[PDB]
Amino acid sequence: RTALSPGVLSPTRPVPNWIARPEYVGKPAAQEGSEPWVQTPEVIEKMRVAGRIAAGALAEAGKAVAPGVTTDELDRIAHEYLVDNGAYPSTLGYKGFPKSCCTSLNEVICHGIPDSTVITDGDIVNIDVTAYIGGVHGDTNATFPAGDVADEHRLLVDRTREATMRAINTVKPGRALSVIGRVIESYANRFGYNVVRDFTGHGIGTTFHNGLVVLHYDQPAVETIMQPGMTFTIEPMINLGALDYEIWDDGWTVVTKDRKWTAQFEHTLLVTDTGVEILTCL
Ligand code: MET
Ligand SMILES: [Co+2]
Ligand SMILES: [Co+2]
Ligand SMILES: [K+]
Repeated sequence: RTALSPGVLSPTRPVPNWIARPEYVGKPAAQEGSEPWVQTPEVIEKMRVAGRIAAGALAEAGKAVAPGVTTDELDRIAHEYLVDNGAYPSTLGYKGFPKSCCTSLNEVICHGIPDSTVITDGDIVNIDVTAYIGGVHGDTNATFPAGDVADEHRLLVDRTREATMRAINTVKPGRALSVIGRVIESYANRFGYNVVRDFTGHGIGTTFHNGLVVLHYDQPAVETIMQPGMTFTIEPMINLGALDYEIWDDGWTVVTKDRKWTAQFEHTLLVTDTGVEILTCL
């Protein structure tokens, strides 16, 4: 199947003027990066709502995944589910991003921009949706197969999902944050895959990327200890090929240099008093 090329971006989709926009919409940068990593009880409850709605949107767009569809259509669907439930699509107008979710087909590592690109039999596509409601964000993504996908790619998708769940299951207060990337990388190397290092998980709360960074590879130099109330994402990108990548001119779409396919899964997590809670579930 031919390497991907830019489709054509449809016009900015509108969102009900009554839905509160995050502060960064229409601005070159976002006011984020120094927020507390441990959330207040009020923010955690609100994040359960944001998480649930982003999870619903992801699942709706996922069902439209099929040979014949454009990535733009996936965006249309996710956007509509968000607005219908009173949430602003966090990516819309974030640092200039033009759409409501990221659609990353095949060799696109992440941040693909929904467009006219038509999905073909055999492709894989990650859909990443973020919801902003009640002043907080919920972030989640998954890779969906389109039509008859080759074994190599189905195995990649399933093993990336599994790596993600294994990392989530290690989350607990008192455990070193670095355990997450150690578990992910060890599992992916078991199958000869390479874990993307330049892109990471992140703390999230009243801000989209609040400054906390969660690495998906082995990096024991990090000393951060998980604490009850901390909220962050685990969102590993796992490559069949080399880690080398290119960023298109649109400034967002990241594509592997060797064009080999890559897969990603993401959830927003809460560190509870004794373990973990996945907030981005239906
Ligand atoms: C175009 S911004 C996309 C951000 C993505 N939802 C994340 O997990 O950080
Ligand atoms: Co995301
Ligand atoms: Co994220
Ligand atoms: K991909």
